[PDB]
Amino acid sequence: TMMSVLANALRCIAGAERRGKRQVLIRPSSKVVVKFLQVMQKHGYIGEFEIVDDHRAGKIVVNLNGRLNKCGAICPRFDCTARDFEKWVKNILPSRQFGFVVLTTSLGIMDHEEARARNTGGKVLGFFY
Amino acid sequence: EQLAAKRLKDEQNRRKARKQELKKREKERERARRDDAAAAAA
Amino acid sequence: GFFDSDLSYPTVRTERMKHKRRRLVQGPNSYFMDVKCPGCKNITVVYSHATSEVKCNGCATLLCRPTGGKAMLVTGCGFRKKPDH
Amino acid sequence: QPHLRKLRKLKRANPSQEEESVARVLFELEGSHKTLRAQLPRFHINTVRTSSSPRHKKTAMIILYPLRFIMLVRKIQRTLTAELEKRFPGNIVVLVAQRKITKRPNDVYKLQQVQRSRTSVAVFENILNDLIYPCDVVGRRWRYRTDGSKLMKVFLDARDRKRVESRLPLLAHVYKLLTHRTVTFGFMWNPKLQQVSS
Amino acid sequence: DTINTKIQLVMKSGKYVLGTQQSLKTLRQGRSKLVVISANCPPIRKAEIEYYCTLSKTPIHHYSGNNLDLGTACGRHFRACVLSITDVGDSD
Amino acid sequence: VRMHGNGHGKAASALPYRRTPPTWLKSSSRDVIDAVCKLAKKGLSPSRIGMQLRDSMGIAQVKNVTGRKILRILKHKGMAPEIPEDLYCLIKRATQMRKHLERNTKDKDTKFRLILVESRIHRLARYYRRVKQLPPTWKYESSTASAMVA
RNA sequence: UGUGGCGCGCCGCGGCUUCCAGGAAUGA
RNA sequence: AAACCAUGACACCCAUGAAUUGGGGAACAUCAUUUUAUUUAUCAAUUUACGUGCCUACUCA
Ligand SMILES: [K+]
Ligand SMILES: [K+]
Ligand SMILES: [Mg+2]
Ligand SMILES: [Mg+2]
Ligand SMILES: [Mg+2]
Ligand code: NA
Repeated sequence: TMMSVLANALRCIAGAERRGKRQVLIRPSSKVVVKFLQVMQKHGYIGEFEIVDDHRAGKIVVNLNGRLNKCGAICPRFDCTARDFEKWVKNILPSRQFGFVVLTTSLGIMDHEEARARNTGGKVLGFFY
Repeated sequence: EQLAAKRLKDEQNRRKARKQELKKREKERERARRDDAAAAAA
Repeated sequence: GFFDSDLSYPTVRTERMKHKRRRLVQGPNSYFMDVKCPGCKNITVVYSHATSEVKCNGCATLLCRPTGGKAMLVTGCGFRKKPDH
Repeated sequence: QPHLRKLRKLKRANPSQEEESVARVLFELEGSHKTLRAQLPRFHINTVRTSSSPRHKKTAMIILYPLRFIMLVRKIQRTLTAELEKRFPGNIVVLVAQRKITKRPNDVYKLQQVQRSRTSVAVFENILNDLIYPCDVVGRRWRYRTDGSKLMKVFLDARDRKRVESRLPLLAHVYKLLTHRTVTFGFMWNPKLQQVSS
Repeated sequence: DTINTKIQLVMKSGKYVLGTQQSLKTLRQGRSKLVVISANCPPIRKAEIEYYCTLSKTPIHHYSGNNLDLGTACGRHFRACVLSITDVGDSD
Repeated sequence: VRMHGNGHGKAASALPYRRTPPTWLKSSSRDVIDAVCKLAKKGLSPSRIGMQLRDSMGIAQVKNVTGRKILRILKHKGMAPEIPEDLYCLIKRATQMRKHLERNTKDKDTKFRLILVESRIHRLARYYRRVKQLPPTWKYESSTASAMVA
């Protein structure tokens, strides 16, 4: 059965961008999925997306602009101390010049660059570049 | 027995109120009837 | 054929052929009918996919036959579909 | 005076002009109308509010009433609003029930005990249903633009277009005034297949 | 079975007696609506019950099972050779 | 996939988005409650009550009018079944299979199916004991279960 | 201005009595 | 056991043309009797079209 909604959604987006599609449909939706997409959109990696209501878990349609190379989830959600950001950047990112690691902290869901500014650790959710 | 006693007491309490304190509102229906019956003017 | 498909606003033809529960928003396939049997001038509401035994209030005779899918009405009866809302 | 029985007990001592005017119309409607003659003697309103904007030249009149009478009002609506509009030219009359909202607690144990009718999401969507009541929502979408802006759109059945389209710009203003949230409206011919009118 | 379902309904909202002696008692008093006889009944005891029912104008249903099956159809752990229904409840 | 098989079946009903009852119903909430209680008196399960209302009296859902579910209505009126309906229907099927196996001792296919049904029963009973719908220390036994069933 | 659409309106009654909490539950 | 698909179970995405086995819908047969729109268009507001053979001098609408 399906055990992770976030992992399912990120696999659908990465698969569609590999095939050069313009839109992708994601089902089911969740609060964590929407927050993850808002971080990607703020940095300019996807574009506009829309949520459709069906009185159950919703559906999401995402528009892709072709700037996203790969996104993925990290399972299980390992803890990350504020001094451990460099270790994760070295392991799962193409370089130290671009790309983001997404964390869930007591201040909310954010990328690793913002978390370093606020000096907070948390649990690693995923990445995109 | 203690559980039964408390249950019986609650039933009496729900019977005292919602039957006596409520349905007392015949006081205001009497006042409303008086207003409609009165004020005949003429 | 120059028009491109939008996933959030499907065309009439594309959405018309889809299985229910495969549409963008799932919904029913059935409806209700206003059936008048021959005699007794009575009007009764019948489900389209009715599998139980349906009889008029007075005549106490069968009004439809259960099948796989849509029920079949007795020969003497006529029906009018009722509005959704 | 007998017409003051249509106001809540606290407002009876020193009523406002708008509340007094509405109360007078309701009492006259009590003994005059045929359908409204029943189910009216059990009804009384809380307060009356008025809103307007430089655009939407018509004026909005909002009437709030206790939540107990929601079943009473539902059967009576589509007629009470028609007669009230006749006696108040230049105004559009809206009936909304007064509801309470429980602030979201922080403990997980406290959250499990919250009554779901007092949730903010549930309350706001019920206020929307109190507006445009004879019609119903056939769809709802949220749009997230490239900038942080977020929009909510509500679709109505296109069969009621002739009877509700004139009041849509004013009803969105009232919804914003009561909930501090913005809503956009659209019409859907064939809601089963999600076809948007144009 | 059709008869098995009706017996369950009577067990829930009706009146009845189980046994030969009590069934004959209700037949004499004329408060019997239906008598169910198992296939296991001894031939001379069955002949007596049928004669009583003809005198009292009471219908008879011949059960297909034996007294072991009839007893379990009433939610019982024992056997019953005959069942007499005195008050059909929300049943038929 | 099915719990105890290899089938991938998708057949099911799809509830509508609009929950308000149609304007032509003209049936009060009290009338619906009365019709539900009458059928339960006749001895019908909650599933069969819903189909009978849907097929003949034009009520699509008993929750959209009266705001209550069918089993909740029966519990309030005190006419709820002693054990859950789905559990009862499984016990009845196992009883019929055992009766057939008494005469036919070479039916290895039926013995296999009996294993699956009894496994389903024990899983169902475990859930109902946890949510306190069955009394604790309630057990299913093949010898006793012949009673208390159709 | 006026035209054209506008929606609402344009076993029945009767006094008394006793009993009665039985509609507030996220969605499927 | 070459107990073999020499390929563990559950779940998601996935391009194309001919076929096939079971069920259902449309059709056949049986009964019954939106605005608009003079000056338009960026991803359409309706591609839903179509007949044959057998058939009471009944496991059959
Ligand atoms: K081996
Ligand atoms: K097959
Ligand atoms: Mg398994
Ligand atoms: Mg389900
Ligand atoms: Mg091997
Ligand atoms: Na092989």
